[PDB]
Amino acid sequence: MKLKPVMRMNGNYARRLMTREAVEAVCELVPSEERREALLKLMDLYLQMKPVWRSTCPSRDCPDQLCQYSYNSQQFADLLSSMFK
Amino acid sequence: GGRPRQHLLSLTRRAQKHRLRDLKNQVKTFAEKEEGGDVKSVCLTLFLLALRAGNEHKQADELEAMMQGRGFGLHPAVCLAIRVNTFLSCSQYHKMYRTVKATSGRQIFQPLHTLRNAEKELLPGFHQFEWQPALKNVSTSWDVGIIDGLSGWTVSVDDVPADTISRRFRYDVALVSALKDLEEDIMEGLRERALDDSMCTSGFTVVVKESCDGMGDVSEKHGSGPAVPEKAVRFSFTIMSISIRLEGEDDGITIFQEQKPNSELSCRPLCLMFVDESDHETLTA
Amino acid sequence: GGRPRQHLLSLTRRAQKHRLRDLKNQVKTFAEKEEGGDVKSVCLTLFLLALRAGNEHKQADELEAMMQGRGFGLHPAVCLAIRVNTFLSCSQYHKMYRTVKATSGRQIFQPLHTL
DNA sequence: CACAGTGCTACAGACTGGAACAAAAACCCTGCAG
DNA sequence: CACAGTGGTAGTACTCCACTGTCTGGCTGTACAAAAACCCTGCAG
Repeated sequence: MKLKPVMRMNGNYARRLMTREAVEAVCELVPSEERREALLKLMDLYLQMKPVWRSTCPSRDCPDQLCQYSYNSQQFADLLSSMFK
Repeated sequence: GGRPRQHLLSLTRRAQKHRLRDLKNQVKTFAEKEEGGDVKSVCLTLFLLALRAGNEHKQADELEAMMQGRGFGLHPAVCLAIRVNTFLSCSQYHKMYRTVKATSGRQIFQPLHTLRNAEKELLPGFHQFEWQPALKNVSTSWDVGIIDGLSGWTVSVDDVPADTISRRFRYDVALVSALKDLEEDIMEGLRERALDDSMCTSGFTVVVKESCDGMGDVSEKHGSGPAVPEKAVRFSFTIMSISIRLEGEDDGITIFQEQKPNSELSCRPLCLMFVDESDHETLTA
Repeated sequence: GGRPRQHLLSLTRRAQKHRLRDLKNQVKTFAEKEEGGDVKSVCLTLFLLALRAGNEHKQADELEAMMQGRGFGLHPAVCLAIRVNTFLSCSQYHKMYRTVKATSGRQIFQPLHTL
């Protein structure tokens, strides 16, 4: 991922960190298999709900993520209080 | 019975195909007997003077300036200086260039690639030189430009890390270029002296102040590697004076002396590194 | 035999006169047959095709400056735009102004007080 | 799915030439018409 | 006894808008020479 540590984290290192393939280099670190699957799945959830509030006007640019956002967040929160509680 | 046609300067350059046929043929036929392929001048001498035939002068200034002296627009060296020395970003400069060109142009500034092409002369690894005697344990190749200062670190994992990035001129080349840049001031200094020309060419003495100092708190870039510390070290020199000795007696005789050595304007960077002053290792490497 | 002939670039006007007399006459005759005889309009146009046959861009410019035009002065508002949008310091800008004005100027940029 | 760039690269676009085609512009013309 | 800036001002200084005549310098046709720099050929070692 070609990333270097930060004191305060700028949003740019947040855009490199948030991507799935960034979660790939870390997925290799965690020995546990189902954990490895869990946080990966979490991150894909996050990629699905991020453009809603990131994008300028989701009503056109990204409609399907918007309509599914409630359900998607439900799923997310469930996964957190499940394995990460 | 034919056709009325309006005047030429309103038609497209294309529209022309019909009108110069005979002149293109006549200049072609002409070129072989008196030149052989010298296209520029035949057109130039008839035209300037043909204008000043039914003359108000106004044009003669603009036309006599037009080709060889100087600019017309602005000579690329003047452009280059007016970029480098007012601190214009390349993209910023080009931005301006586009603007001045599009609006009322008649563009003045020269485009980037012709600045770049006017560049190669000022940088080192250009001007030929030779050393008497030949330098010890140094390559004799004089064309070398900016060199990665790592200077052949084998970057084998097994060895000391190659971590530090650096760039440096080959010292001697940087010298001959910095100094030949002073050709103007050294010759004018010589003429102030009213000193002999052909005689006493070789008796010179050059005094170079070199300085190296560290700089901390320099952030770094995510990048592809290699990992490198924050702090940067800038190694630079400046030519303080240049003097003459021959025939003999006569002390040494100053010619050029830097008038304001503390200025930013005269300091010549040579080696640029990312190194902490504290680690001696990579510093001496 | 004959003297070692001229290398262009070295002379004043009347060696130039029979250097081209017959071509200037052919030109007079041409302007006369099809374009009545208005030499200025004819001669200015001549350069373009000889140059632009294999050329520059520079040629489009130097020649395009001619009699019409011009600039004159870049309107002070455009110049001002160039200044604040390329982030030029007043002293840096004025630097540029002085420099472009002294060389070949024909000053282009407008002075500070007018900005 | 921030955005103005960050230089030098890449080669996209801008050029000629005759050889000849075609279309269109705006005249003159002759044709067939009250 | 760093240095190369940093913008607004008031300072100064210069250089411009109309009215006019007058001047020198410069161009156009061919005629008229004297220099300019070869190369000839001529007369000599």
